[PDB]
Amino acid sequence: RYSASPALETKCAKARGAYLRTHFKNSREVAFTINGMSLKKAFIFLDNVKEHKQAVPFRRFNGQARWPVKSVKFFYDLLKNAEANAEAKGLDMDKLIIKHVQVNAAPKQSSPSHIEIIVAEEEEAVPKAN
Amino acid sequence: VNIIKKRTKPFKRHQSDRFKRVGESWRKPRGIDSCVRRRFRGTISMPKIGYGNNKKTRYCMPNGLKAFLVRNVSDVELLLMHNKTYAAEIAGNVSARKRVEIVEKARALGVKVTNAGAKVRSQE
Amino acid sequence: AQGHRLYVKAKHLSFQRSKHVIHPGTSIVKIEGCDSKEEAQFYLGKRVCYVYKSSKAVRGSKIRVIWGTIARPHGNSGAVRARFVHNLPAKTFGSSLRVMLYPSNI
Amino acid sequence: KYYPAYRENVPKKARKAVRPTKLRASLAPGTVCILLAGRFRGKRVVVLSQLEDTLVVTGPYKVNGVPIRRVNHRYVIATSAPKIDVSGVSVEKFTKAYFAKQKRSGPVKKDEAFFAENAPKNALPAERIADQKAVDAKLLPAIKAIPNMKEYLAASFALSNGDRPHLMKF
Amino acid sequence: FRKRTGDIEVHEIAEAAAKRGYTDLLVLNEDRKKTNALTLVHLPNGPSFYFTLSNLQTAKE
Amino acid sequence: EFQKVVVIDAKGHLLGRLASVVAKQLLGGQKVVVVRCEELNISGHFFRNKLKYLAYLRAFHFRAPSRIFQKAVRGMLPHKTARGQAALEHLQAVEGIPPPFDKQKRVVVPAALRVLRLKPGRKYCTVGRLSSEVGWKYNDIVAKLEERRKVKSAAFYQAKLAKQKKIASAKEASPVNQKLSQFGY
RNA sequence: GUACGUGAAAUUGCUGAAAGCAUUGGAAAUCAGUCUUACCUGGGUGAGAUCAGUAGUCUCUCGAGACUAUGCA
RNA sequence: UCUAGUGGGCCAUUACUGGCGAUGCGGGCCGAACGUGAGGUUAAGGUGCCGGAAUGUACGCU
RNA sequence: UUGAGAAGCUCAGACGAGUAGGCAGGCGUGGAGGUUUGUGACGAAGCCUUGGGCGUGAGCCUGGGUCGAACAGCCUCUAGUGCAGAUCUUGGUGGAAGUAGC
RNA sequence: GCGAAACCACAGCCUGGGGGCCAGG
RNA sequence: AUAUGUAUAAAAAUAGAGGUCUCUCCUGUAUCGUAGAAGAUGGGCGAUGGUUGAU
Repeated sequence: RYSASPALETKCAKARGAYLRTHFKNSREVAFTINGMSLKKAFIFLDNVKEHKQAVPFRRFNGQARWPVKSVKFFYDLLKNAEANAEAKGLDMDKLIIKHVQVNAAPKQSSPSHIEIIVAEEEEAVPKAN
Repeated sequence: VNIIKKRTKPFKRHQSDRFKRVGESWRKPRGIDSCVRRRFRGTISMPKIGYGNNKKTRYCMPNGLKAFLVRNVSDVELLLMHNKTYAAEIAGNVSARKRVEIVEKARALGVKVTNAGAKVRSQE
Repeated sequence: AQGHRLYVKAKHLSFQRSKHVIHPGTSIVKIEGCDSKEEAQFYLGKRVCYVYKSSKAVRGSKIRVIWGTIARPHGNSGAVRARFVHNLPAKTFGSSLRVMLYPSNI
Repeated sequence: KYYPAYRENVPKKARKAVRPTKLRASLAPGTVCILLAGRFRGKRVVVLSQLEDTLVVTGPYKVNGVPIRRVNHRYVIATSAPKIDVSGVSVEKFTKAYFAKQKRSGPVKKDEAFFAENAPKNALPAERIADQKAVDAKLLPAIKAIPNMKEYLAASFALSNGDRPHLMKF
Repeated sequence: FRKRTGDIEVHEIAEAAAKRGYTDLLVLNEDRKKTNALTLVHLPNGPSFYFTLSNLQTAKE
Repeated sequence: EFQKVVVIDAKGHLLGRLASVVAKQLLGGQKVVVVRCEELNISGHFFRNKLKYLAYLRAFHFRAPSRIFQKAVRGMLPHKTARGQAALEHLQAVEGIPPPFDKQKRVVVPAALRVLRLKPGRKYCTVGRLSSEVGWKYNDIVAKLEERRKVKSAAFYQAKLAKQKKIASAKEASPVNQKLSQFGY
């Protein structure tokens, strides 16, 4: 099961990767950075980090900013998968917001990580008829 | 008589909070330098016989009755003459077939059941 | 001026205590205008209460009351000992209590 | 169902006989007492008679609007105001049953208890109003003749800064 | 919404509500502090349906 | 009798006695303001407190008389506890008399007054002069501001007394005051 | 869902809320259980049975249980 | 009759005597020998504030 | 007056630190015999739980969640029966640390 | 990009009196 | 640039001040406000009052 359900099924898409050969600590900081963004902005941010434009800040494992290429490569593909899952699910692509991106450790085989991403549509409030 | 309890807190073991390997069941402190065994100030209490409750209201639930664990219908019929003194309690391993039969019988007998709403639904 | 008050203002001083051991079960209350243990004999047995605010609408009100009773004088300077149905919180030291006039004998 | 089914611990014979209650000395009938608790706190009320435990007191209803009510002698301040002539009004009718509350009943059937629109109101019957008016008639001349009684009873008792009850003499 | 009181029964409320102008009676059954069922009867003798509610969420939740 | 806010004129009061009175009030939930803290008095000759302070100078070293009194109260409170820190925030010790406080009644503490506690002829020091010698440099302006406030307050008292004359004369004019004067009023 | 029965603890991530060992209580969150329907008394209407100024069957030991008829004072 | 454990030392007054040691509690050696509690009253020490309790009364020195 | 589990019930009074050491009564686990017309796919056992209860305690009972095949009380029998530590053994996992470093 | 290891009761402001106790900063 | 009436204002001295040669202090236990279905609905008499909300 996915850890969090921050939306409804008709208005969300998920993509995940298990036992990914990367580093758990670097992935956690990248995941913390892109959490809460929009799919269009996150794609721009990950490409910027790749082409030495912006650096991923380190908050818990600072020992500051850096440009982890392996971590962003995994998150770029996972978000592309989640975007594609939104196409097949008939979702709109303008309100797509990364609602819950989480990174968990994997069986030591190194420090592999499990990554899950859930992208939802921007919740809106309709005007009250009064 | 009212059901007076001298103490309501559990007698936690010393340093059961410090360590997860150390359980919270009471163990007398066998140590010879133990400050808490020495009953200093602020040290947590130790089971003494003086906390023992009144022999007249020992084993009594707050409603003045005593729990009598029951496994079938034949057990609740033993409590016919002690319904002001005892309460039936259905065991956790009794199925929902029997639980209904236990509860229905005990209702006519005027016996309180502590867990009569378990494993069942209402239809009315 | 406005009136409608039938109580004597009092302060929750502290608990009954020695130098290092405290007893929350009895509280020390200073009453307005009572400055000796002879005058404190008047207020014995009166009902003292602590009134405070809350957030839940218990029976449609934000008010909450802890009742009590004056038990005996304390010291020489008009302090009294008050027993409350629930022991007063330690955060209410110096708070304002209300010493009603009932039960009355004068 | 009559032969006992249980141990039936019969209570040992308690030796607590019921003796008449000795009230205060200052709670003589006709005195003006300040009500301390209840909805009518702070009202000044004339005492009529001394019941077994309480005082049957009432404010002249045309003065302060305090009807005929019981009050415990522990929730009244007995003042030294001059007493009101109350010997002219019968008071023997005010008994325990007179002040008792309506015994629970409300004869109902199992179709109106659901869809609960049958509850009457407990409006005070006429004879209670008539007794109150009769008492007012027998009390008003006594309070009118002596000055300041009418304004005193229509007033309310309330403390202010500088008022110390342990030293004020009521 | 009439709070259910006393010894009245669903077959008795239906008759009572039928003469009082009601046309459908819903009975929310709970036990153990959870609303698990809902029976509705079409007044006066219409078909009666028995449902078991689940995943009951309030507006706060 | 206690209320929520009191203003205390610190002139003629001893430092320790007034602080101990103030500290007990603060722990009782009473907000206390002390004004004219530079008129506080200390028992003993000037040099004695002077050598006490310079020994203290030999921790933050504060020279203002208002903060000299504040330290005195602070040592008399449980400052290490949340209760004591709450009490300390209820105390506003100021030098001179701020305009927000010169229009309000100011009480004095008889148990702390120097006249009622010091034998006549006993040498005594003033906190204001002691502070002005250890580094405080505002007593000129504080004294000058005191004269202006005292002059303005004196005019107010004269206006109040003049208005009081009319009502005082009209008191005995009405025969009711003598009709039932037997009540003692 | 083969990294597959159950799946504990140490441990890690995310979300939510709060804050920056014992005693006693406050606030917040939560929870336990809690009764009305019965007793007595009176009458009306019918019902029957252990009732019949009543007849039979079976099992035990005159009458003790179980019955099947028939009546309802 | 048997049958386990020990045959250390330290402190203080006058080798003796106690006390510590297997002993927590109030005060800071003095007081006090401990089941769980309610209430009352005290010992030692205390009552300006921290701190529960007289910024008591009276006589004096600084 | 029913209050004989005579191993029961009932009356009274005193007493309560405790190392070594002695005595007694109890709680728990694996297996054995007997027993409960015992529990169990309408859910056994286990595990989780700011749900409740009992016992001074060792501990026991229970609600809910999870689970899926066996289990328990009582009377005796028996023992490879109770852990916080032995720089204990084995396994698992941390902070050090994304540090030293390549 | 890869990536340890030893070690770890618990943790880390000073002064005085008897690294947490007492009173202060 | 954008909280139960929350009432009370002279100075300085205790071996002297204030007010008009005279008077007062010796604490505020005083002074101001204090009755109303938590403050209702009307009438008369006497002064130009008092309390206020909004400009």
